[PDB]
Amino acid sequence: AATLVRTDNFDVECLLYSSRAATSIILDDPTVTAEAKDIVTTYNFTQH
Amino acid sequence: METVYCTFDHKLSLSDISTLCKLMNIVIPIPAHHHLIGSGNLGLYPIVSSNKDYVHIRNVLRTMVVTILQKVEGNQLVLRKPMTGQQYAIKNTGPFPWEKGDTLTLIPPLSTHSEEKLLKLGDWELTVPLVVPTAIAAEINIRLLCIGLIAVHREYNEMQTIIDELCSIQYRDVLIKLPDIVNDKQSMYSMKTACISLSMITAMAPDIVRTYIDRLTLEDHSMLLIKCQELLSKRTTLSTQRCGQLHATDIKDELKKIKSVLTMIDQINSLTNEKTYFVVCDVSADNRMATCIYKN
Amino acid sequence: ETVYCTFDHKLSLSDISTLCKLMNIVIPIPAHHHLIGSGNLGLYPIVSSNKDYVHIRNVLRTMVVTILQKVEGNQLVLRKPMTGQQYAIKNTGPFPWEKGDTLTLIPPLSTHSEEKLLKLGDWELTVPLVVPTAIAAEINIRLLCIGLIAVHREYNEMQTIIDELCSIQYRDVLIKLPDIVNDKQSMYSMKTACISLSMITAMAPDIVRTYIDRLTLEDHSMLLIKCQELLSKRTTLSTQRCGQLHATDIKDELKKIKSVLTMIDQINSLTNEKTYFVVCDVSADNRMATCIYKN
Amino acid sequence: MNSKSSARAAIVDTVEAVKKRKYISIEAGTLNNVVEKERKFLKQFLSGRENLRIAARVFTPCELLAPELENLGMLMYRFETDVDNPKILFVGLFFLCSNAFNVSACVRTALTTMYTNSMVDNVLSMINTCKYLEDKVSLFGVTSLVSCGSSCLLSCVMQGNVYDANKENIHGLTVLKEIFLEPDWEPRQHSTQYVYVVHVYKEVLSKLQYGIYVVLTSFQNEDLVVDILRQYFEKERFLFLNYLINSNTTLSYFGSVQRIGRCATEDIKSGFLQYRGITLPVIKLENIFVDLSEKKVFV
Amino acid sequence: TWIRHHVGIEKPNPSEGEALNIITFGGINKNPPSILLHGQQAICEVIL
Repeated sequence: AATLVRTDNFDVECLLYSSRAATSIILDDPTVTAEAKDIVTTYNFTQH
Repeated sequence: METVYCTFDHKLSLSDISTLCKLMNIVIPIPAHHHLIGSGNLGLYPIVSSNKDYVHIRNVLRTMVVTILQKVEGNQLVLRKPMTGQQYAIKNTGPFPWEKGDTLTLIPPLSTHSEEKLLKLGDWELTVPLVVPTAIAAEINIRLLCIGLIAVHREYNEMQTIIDELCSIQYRDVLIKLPDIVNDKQSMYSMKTACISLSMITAMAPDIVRTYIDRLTLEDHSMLLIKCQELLSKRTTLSTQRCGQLHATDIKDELKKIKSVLTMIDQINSLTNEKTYFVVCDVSADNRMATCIYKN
Repeated sequence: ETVYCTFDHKLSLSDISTLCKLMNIVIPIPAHHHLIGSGNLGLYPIVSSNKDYVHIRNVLRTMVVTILQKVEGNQLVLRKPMTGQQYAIKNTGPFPWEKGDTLTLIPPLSTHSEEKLLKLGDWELTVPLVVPTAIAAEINIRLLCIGLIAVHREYNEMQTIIDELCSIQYRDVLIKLPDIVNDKQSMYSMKTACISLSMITAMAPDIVRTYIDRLTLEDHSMLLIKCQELLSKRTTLSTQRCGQLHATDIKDELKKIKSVLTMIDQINSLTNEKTYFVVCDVSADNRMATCIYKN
Repeated sequence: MNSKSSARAAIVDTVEAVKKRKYISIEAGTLNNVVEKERKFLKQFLSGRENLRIAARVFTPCELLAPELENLGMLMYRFETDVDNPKILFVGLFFLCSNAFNVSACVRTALTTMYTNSMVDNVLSMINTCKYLEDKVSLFGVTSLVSCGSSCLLSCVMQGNVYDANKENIHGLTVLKEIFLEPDWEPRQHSTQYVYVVHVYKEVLSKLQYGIYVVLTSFQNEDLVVDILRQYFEKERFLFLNYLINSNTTLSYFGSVQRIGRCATEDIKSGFLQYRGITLPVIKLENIFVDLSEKKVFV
Repeated sequence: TWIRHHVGIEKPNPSEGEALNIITFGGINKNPPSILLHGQQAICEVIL
């Protein structure tokens, strides 16, 4: 005999609750850098 | 010197200039290396009238100087000569999905059934060579070498029996074909050195290697082994064994011989392998333009 | 263009001091990308968790080399090199750098215990060895020889011939290659490489013999005669039993040639070794070297 | 406005672009407590984004280079040594062209009489007794800043134009007229030619003799150039195919091609050198952007 | 050969290419099915 096993994946919407002021974010002023390539110049904004 | 202005000799139309505005960021080769060129020197049409031989077009496309289209303004047309190791965006023409990170070579246009809907202007077209991955570039060069090696075998209708099986190839769910390979004497020269290098692999192969097949068949068993046994049994025209030997302390000679074998394989690979012109980093979601940071 | 890597987990002070010891190194990176986690850093996502040997070798050819520049508070700054410019590389590998040498990247020791440079939560940091090109070719040939003679049994001088193959010497720095047969920690398994080489050497003489009759344009420069001599020195006894007695198909010949040209572009990885770096000058006491970047 | 006006605007923008690449504005607040020399140095503040060539300092015994110290602009060869004290030894192009086999007997003897001493004789014996040539000696670059000290310092260019300092009197590669040849359909086709170096072996019945060829071609692609060079060397190639199997010396090829760099067609002129009165015809390329690729071997 | 016959799995390539080492190395070997109606499926197997 045999035990056929199978998994199935479902599209689920799934709500969250959180108590207020539960976690704090210490963050940077966004830093700016520029890469001056020959045909484009790419500005990259980073933020920690 | 980097910038090259092309100004068309024949006049054009608004549909033509609309196609040129769509046609931006395409790699186009020029032979001239001047600052001002005309419509006679732009593209590959000034050479694709001489026999349309695929080997010949690939050779002269290697001799060409590649540029990138920029800023179609009026009748004038800017071409940037790309510098080495820099980043550029390329609009693509080859029928492929263009997975990122790979290398790209630059191949002659495979003439499809539909006429080119790009530019046909007073007995002059814009013959743009295609940009392909290096793997299918090597695959096409293999198919040319194989059709040469079969044109060696002179027959009637067996040539057709080989071509209709061989020529339609599929890579990344795309069907292409390359007919009209009249098998001129220029590819015969490249066939010569392939025959030489296989002859040297034959003569310089050590005792360990052919023995390694048989010992691995006696030891283990696998699918790879199963079809290797199929090939080794299906051909047996020579298969000579230099038998009486003991795997004796001749190991420096063994190293020398395996270095030679690797070097002849490097030679056949240098035949069958084309120069990579681009290295992809970032592809748009359309797979219509993609970026590279390379130049030979 | 720079690259920030953030470490997933906590680091020790020993870890941060290790990074300050290793503030210049090459790192292969899969994605040409700007922010990278520690899970994708290094070569361990590929080595020992994915494909082995030639696949590893091919991948190391196709990855992005990117050097360490500076260590932030928990981050790594990695600058990726442009072709034709100067950079600086610290000397991790054993073999001493000298001026004007061409440099390349080889896969490391298989599974060796140098604290794996860093253990951190079932993750190790694995870098390729920067090594001169002549050494890289010699190591490639020795690994092919070990991978060939590993399969033979009933050999009496196998152990001494393994020691002779694994002991190499180059500018007075010896090393033993980890692949001595019958340990089997990790060999990188070399099987597809040795099988493809031996399919080349075994399929070659029939194909070349077959076309030899039709060789040249009926008026030849050393293409029928010298090449016959090459074929005869290997097979002086040629075509005795014949197996099938010369009843061949054009489609069979097609499939033979098509396989033998398949195997060359598959062994394209062990074909070449590119010069990643040309070192121009070397620091005192051989701690680091300033090179220029190519390819 | 005036045409000469926008031309002056473009020239001034080129000058200020050079100034942006050379100097750096400093946002250190720079209070008054400095000496005026340190003041003006913090006003200028040079950095080395100006030369754009890559050079290397070099120590070599002065016995080996005879012709080279006097004549600037020459290829150099790294010859590594199993001796520990000097691990690398640097070799003149003409010093290795002495026992190149292409060179005729008159030019060779003339070269030898420039190269007659005990150290240079012993190094020729080392190069002769080494099995192959191409990976015990290796290409290094182009000569500038001879010292001619006790143990001579040579600068050497890896990439870029051949100049020491102040971007002035840019030297050129000096390649011997006998050792160069240009296989083309049309020589000096349209414009700038790439200069390549070809090493070619030969077996005259006893040992191996290398040959040093220099080719100038419009073809950039190494596949194209080895395809034209096999056509040039087909006969010798077949001889050496018969040699190499019967040989046991660890080599695996007939030759190798390697790129030296860009040149210009109008900048190729002949001339002659002289060292101790030995008149010697050379082909002096003038302005050279030195570039190297990996050695591509061919069998 | 007869086991491949009866379990009904195709031989990979009549004309061996380096797609074969992509196959045995690990790649998408089966052409994904031309028709599909309900998304993904896979069923593993224990003998009992």
